[PDB]
Amino acid sequence: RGSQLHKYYMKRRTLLLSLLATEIERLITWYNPLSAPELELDQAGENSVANWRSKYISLSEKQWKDNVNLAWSISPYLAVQLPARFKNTEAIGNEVTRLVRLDPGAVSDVPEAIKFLVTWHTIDADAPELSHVLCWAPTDPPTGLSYFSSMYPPHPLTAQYGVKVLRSFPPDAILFYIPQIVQALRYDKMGYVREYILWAASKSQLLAHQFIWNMKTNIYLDEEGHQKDPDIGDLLDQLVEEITGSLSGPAKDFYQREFDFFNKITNVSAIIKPYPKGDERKKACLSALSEVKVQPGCYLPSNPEAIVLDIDYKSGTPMQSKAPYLAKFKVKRCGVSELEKEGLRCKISWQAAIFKVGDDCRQDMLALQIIDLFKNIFQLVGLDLFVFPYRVVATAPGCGVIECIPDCTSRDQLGMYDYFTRQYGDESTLAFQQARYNFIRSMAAYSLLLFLLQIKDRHNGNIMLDKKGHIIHIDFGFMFESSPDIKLTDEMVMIMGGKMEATPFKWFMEMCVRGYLAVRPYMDAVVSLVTLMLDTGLPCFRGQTIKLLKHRFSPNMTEREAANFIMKVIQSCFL
Amino acid sequence: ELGFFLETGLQRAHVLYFKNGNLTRGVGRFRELLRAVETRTTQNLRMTIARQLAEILLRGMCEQSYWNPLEDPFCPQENTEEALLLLLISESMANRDAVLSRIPEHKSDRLISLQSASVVYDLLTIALGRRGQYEMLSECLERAMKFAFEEFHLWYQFALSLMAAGKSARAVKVLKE
Repeated sequence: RGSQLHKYYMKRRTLLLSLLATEIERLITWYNPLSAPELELDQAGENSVANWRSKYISLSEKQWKDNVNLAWSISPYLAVQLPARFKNTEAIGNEVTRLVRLDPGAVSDVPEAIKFLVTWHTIDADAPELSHVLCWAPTDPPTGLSYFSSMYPPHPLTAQYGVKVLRSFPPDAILFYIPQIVQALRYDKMGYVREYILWAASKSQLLAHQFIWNMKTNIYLDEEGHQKDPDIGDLLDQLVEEITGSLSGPAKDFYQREFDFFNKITNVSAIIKPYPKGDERKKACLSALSEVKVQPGCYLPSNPEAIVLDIDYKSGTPMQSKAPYLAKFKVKRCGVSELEKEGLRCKISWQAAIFKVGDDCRQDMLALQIIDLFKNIFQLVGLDLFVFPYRVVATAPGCGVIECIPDCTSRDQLGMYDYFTRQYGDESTLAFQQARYNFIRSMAAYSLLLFLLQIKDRHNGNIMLDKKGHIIHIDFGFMFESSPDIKLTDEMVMIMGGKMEATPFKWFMEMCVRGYLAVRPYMDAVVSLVTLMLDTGLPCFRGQTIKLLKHRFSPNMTEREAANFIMKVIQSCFL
Repeated sequence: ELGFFLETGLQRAHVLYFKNGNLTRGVGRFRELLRAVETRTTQNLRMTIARQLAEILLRGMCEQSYWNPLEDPFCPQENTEEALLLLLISESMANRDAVLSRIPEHKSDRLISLQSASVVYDLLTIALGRRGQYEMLSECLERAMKFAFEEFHLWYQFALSLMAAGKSARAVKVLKE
């Protein structure tokens, strides 16, 4: 039959042409970030490709809902992946949702297919049928916790799916994701979250310690503590009482040893508090440090992947500003499972720690988590940036332990062009160029990070310049609502080549554009993480942050237009 | 409001009926009691009497020893039809008193609810299996699947029903679990 085959081939030819045009456009966009007319390609076919792009972008809502039908006729997986290749029309999503809701057994590819089914209705909260989610595969943890947030109404099947996906990971991931699990208890209408918490705590040990620290810290509201949380304080305290005591034996011995050691090292600052600032405080703290005894087998909670060996008895030093004090511990790193074996049975470096009393240490945790996620993304893709995730832990209301980078050289307490020249020689040597490269590597990453996270009120005291040449930002306390979007003075602009037409400026621009393009597609995880913490009533969360954060990612735009937008933002961020 | 001995006076009559062998008068009085229009105070009574009537009708006599409720030896014509109707109404207005597996501190009410669900679905299965109708049975267990969280019986029965109906992949997945 002639006509049958004629249409049968023509339709698929058109679909393939459209898909190939989109792929070619995306690839050539990633090729060179800037327009760069000097770096061109074949001219003949590009005009035809662009004309076909306009022709297929000029169609209407009809004859566009049938391409989804044709794709589903070919194969369900292609239809599922169709909306990812962005087409500026919402009808594709609705049609795909209808098709998958008609029969969901065909697709069982875990990551993206469930999001077309899990929402029968976002807030309407009706029709509990055909929801046989028991067949699906586990997803990433952040997506699973969204079913306990303030977005979806409670439902048993989603809770079972969430506990199933959370019950299939090694302890390291949940140890990373701990601060959100406890906060998720606010919406625990059922008993699933609490029983999972007891099950996990009875399974391993370090996660139980992190538990006990977190519900000990977060039970109250203020740093000093004069009003408790009216919502979840009571059952929080009940859980704290219940979890401990049930364990016994060597676990009990380890718990007693570690907690007694931590209390004996914590009360030292309070003991030396009465002494005023001066040499007398130094002598008192040194005598206390000499008084400090160490029981072998303990560990530093900020780094649960190491075993402490000894201390430097003459290093006790408070900082200017409350008695926050510094210490130096020589430790050895072994691992995690080996640490568990050592704890139950009961190379080498030196680290500096800062103990602080009288301030909050939670927004820093959230920022550190986001930074670590960004670094992992960049490492996976295969780029060359640099950030440092210094560890920070909160152990009691107002009480925090901050890990410090050894050999710290703060820029402000240490003219940048003059120092660069006199320290690393003339422009024609090797160390100068290496320092410049490291400077650019750190600067691009941190500029992108600060633009994304909207951290304001920055000064010259929050910057630390290591010996290699990298730059490190600190004091992210004011964030998301508190206070020129990108800091750019003249000294680094001079150092980077003398002009914006210098080659290092082009390197900086291309690296920033590529980083933004790589980091764009994880807004869902970012939004889930920020929304789970939204409720805690920090001086930053005022309610409207979600919409602004979602808009700043540019979610409804193509690659070339996003690159144009980011380049325009960077250009306008110069004075 | 809520007395104490009126229900005793109502119930000991059928207790004596069915303990002295007066099966015909007992089932007739059960039927007439069911004929009363339900109010907000008789739902549990009609629960109990309907369950007992379904049991005794299913395991008490053959088909050739039954007649319509209006007559005397929607209008049902055979015993399993009225039993099915009774089971549907009972489960339909029972499904709204569930406990939905919270277990914060209490369990006993959850155990009683699980027992009632297990027995009602057991009667549904024994009623529908003999007549070779498996599609509606499979859909019934699929709807019922909400309660169970770590219970072997419902998973086993659902897998068996799915595998005996024609569908295979879902049966394979449930069998793996």
